[PDB]
Amino acid sequence: FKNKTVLKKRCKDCYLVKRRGRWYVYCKTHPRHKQRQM
Amino acid sequence: SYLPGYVPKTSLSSPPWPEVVLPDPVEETRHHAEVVKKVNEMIVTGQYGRLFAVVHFASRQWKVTSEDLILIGNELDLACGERIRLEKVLLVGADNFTLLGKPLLGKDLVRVEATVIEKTESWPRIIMRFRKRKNFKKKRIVTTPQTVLRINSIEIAPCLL
Amino acid sequence: VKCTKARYLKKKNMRTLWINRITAASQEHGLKYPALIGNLVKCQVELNRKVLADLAIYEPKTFKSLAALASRRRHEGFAAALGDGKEPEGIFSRVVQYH
Amino acid sequence: AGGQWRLQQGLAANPSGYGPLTELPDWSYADGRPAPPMKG
Amino acid sequence: SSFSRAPQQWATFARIWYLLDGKMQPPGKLAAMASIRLQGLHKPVYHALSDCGDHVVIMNTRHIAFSGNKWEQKVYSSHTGYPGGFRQVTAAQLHLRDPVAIVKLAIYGMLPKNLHRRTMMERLHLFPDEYIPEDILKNLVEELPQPRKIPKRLDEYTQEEIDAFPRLWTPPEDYRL
Amino acid sequence: KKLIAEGPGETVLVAEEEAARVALRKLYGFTENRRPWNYSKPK
Amino acid sequence: EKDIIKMLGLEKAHTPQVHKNIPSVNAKLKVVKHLIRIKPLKLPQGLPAEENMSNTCLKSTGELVVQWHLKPVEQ
Amino acid sequence: GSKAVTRHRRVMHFQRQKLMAVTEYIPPKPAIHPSCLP
Amino acid sequence: RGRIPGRQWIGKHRRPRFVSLRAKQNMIRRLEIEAENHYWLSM
Amino acid sequence: FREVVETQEGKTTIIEGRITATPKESPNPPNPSGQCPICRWNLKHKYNYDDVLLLSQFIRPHGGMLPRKITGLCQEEHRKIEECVKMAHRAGLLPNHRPRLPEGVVPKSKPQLNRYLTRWAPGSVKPIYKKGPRWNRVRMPVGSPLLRDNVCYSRTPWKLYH
Amino acid sequence: TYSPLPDDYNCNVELALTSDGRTIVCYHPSVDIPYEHTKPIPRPDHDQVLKTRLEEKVEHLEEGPMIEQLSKMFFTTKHRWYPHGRYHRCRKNLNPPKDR
Ligand code: FES
Ligand SMILES: [K+]
Ligand SMILES: [Mg+2]
Ligand SMILES: [Mg+2]
Ligand SMILES: [Mg+2]
Ligand SMILES: [Mg+2]
Ligand SMILES: [Zn+2]
Repeated sequence: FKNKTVLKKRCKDCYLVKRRGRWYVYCKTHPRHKQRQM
Repeated sequence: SYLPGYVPKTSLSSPPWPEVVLPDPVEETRHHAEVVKKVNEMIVTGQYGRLFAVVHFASRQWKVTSEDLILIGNELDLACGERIRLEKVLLVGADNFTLLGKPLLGKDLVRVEATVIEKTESWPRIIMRFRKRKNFKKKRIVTTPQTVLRINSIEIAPCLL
Repeated sequence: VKCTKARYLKKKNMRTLWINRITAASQEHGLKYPALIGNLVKCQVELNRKVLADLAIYEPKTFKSLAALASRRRHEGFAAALGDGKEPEGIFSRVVQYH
Repeated sequence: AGGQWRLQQGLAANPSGYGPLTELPDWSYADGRPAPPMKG
Repeated sequence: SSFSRAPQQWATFARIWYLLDGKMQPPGKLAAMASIRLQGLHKPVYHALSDCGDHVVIMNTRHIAFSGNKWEQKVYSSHTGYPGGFRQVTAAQLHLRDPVAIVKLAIYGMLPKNLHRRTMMERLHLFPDEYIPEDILKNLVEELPQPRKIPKRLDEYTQEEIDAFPRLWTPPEDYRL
Repeated sequence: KKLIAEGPGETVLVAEEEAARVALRKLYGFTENRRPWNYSKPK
Repeated sequence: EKDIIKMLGLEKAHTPQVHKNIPSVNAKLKVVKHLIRIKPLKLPQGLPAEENMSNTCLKSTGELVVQWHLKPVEQ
Repeated sequence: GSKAVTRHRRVMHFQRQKLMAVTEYIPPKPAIHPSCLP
Repeated sequence: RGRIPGRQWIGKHRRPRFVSLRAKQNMIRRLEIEAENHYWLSM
Repeated sequence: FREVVETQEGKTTIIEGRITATPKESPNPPNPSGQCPICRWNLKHKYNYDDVLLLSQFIRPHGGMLPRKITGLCQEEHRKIEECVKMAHRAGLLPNHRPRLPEGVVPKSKPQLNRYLTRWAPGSVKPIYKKGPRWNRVRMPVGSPLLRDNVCYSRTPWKLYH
Repeated sequence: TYSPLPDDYNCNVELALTSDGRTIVCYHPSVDIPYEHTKPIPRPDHDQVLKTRLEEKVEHLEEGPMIEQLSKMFFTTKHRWYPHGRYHRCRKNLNPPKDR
């Protein structure tokens, strides 16, 4: 997880999900793509 | 069985307040005459005890009754013991009925009389001004003329028609 | 100096007291203070707040009558506003004209 | 209260203005004689 | 009234006992009602120096309901006075610790900020459930209407009410609802 | 079963005694709200 | 703007003053238009005469009536 | 004082703030939403 | 916390003032009077 | 509506679907010109989170929302009902539309806190530890902004932030 | 059946206008409490050889306990019960004016 003001999907396997009141980018193929809304 | 403007019942379909239906003006006009006649007969037959009145006098309103005292804050140009009529009566009330002017009751309906019993002056009223650091200080004393009135009688006549 | 300036506050505080007392009496009859005062004016009843507060304490039956009158005039206002002018003026809504 | 409403009826916004409530004589002699006119 | 002077004075200035049911009611609306009564502002004879406040009994304070997310967001702050003594707790945490604290604090903050306030609080009787001591129960005069109308759950509607509400749409017959 | 009078008190005994006085005042015509004495000049 | 208010006799607020509806007067009124309320004087019973000079009243509608009886309308 | 042109958005005089508030665009609102009609 | 630097209503950084509903209505009420003044000054 | 039954007989599984009774829209809607169920019955701007009789018609047996293509609602109304149902669940007004629990799952007891007009999910909201100055106060949202256009019978508009 | 206010608590209000329309008449007789709505007043509250004598049960309490008792009895704070000094006691007017 890296904090990001602007969330961007970095590959086709990235999916946007809103959890605990904020948006997240999750990626199983490339876990490094994981991002947290700041 | 649904009209063009029908709305199913919801929390906001209709206003919160209940619907009020006022009486038919024709039917109510007859009811009003009955009430006025009933109260008028109470006056003719003297079915009232002590009366009170709201009178406008010297710019302000006074709720009064027989034997009351009121302190007028100015001179009236009347000798002590002189009897006068208070001509501006907004309200006259009894135990079981009340009459309201719009805004003043007719002079035929009610007569309020009063007597001047004292003409004097108020206790000294200090007027002082002060502003810090400006050598600004002044004092004045004023005594205001006053008149004491006794309400002698409140009388009503059966002139409600 | 305090005695001099207090004459302004005395008048202000007295009227606040009357409004509080009138508000209390009005709520006993299910009326808010602005509804009573506003609608009494529309009936050409010019009783001031000092007298109205006195009536609430010492003439409770007269005050209920005044509260009823204001409530009646208030409902007449609603009926008129809802209508499109077809309805004649309310019985208590008629104003006595002077000249 | 009611200033705008009074204006709509052709009355003074303040009830202390023109009209019978203010201008009419406050009192008269008990016998009937009218009082001297008020200074205001 | 034709009463004697002393009984007349006693009646006019008597203390009334009011009952309020806090179940499903927001504490603020309860507090606004209790504050008026505790001060005496509901009496035409009201005056600040007339000590004319009444008794208010509030039951079911454990069952108050906040609107929105106030249970999680509303914080109650205090300080023991010692270094590190600043304490902040959510409404939910306070409620489970003290089932009368929320209503008590809401009322306390609404009363005038003067030396009469703590006297008025002595006339407030908060109970978390429906148990009221017999002595307090015996002196009650009138129950005040609940400020919030409690909405009915779907299981509480009578079949007449359900039938009266029309069906608004026709679902497809081949849909796995 | 008709209310002739009603009186307040700090106790039931005191309230009952006051109610009796109220009833007596009504019976004798000395009610607080009775017609005031007429001091007007005799006609 | 202070000086024109004085020239027009408007020093005291809420005190109606009558002025001629002419260009020169209007020129002053325009400078202080944001400080005043302008309404037309209406004469429903005509101008006051010497007989009724003392019985006039300026109503809130802007009508200057030449009779002021302080009585209700019999109509 | 500050100059007429600033890097930050200069605070307005309160009377001007009120002027702006009172002169905001009000869009034409239809009696019936156009999506609710054929 | 929440201090305004320097004096509240002057300088570069100020306490923000917001326009209430009744402040708007007050201004509009006087705009209507002036608009009518324009009319009666046109003839 | 259509159900599905799974039956294992003789070490064999049979999957079948049956058509059950389907409810029909009430006849003679007051506004036949309406383009969705809401405006066909003149219900636009006239329902709230506690109108479960209305809300319950657009949800699944376990409390989930129904697709907009099936109900026929417009995007605007569909979103309003969606929020209204969430608030209805959180207020406890839909006790017979609880989530499906797998066999052997009894939820552990949790503190009961009565709430209504709850915009957010309780677990996702943080405490307001620093309220901020009066001119920048952190507010507690109440209700939903989607319902801002609901008919207002009072002179004060709905307060959505407390 | 229209009534501006409920008529069941204080008085029966009837509002009317005179034929001319210049006076409002308000008839407001009192409503008496019904007998059915009342309770009965609670009048209801050995071979002892020895005369029963009055026993004094008024044991003196210390200031603290005494003030706690008084504060609880009258639902007040303790502060009202504590004494005041001579300066204040002697300022109080012991012959105050009396209106009626
Ligand atoms: S189309 Fe009418 S509200 Fe949706
Ligand atoms: K500054
Ligand atoms: Mg004032
Ligand atoms: Mg400088
Ligand atoms: Mg500059
Ligand atoms: Mg500073
Ligand atoms: Zn990825």
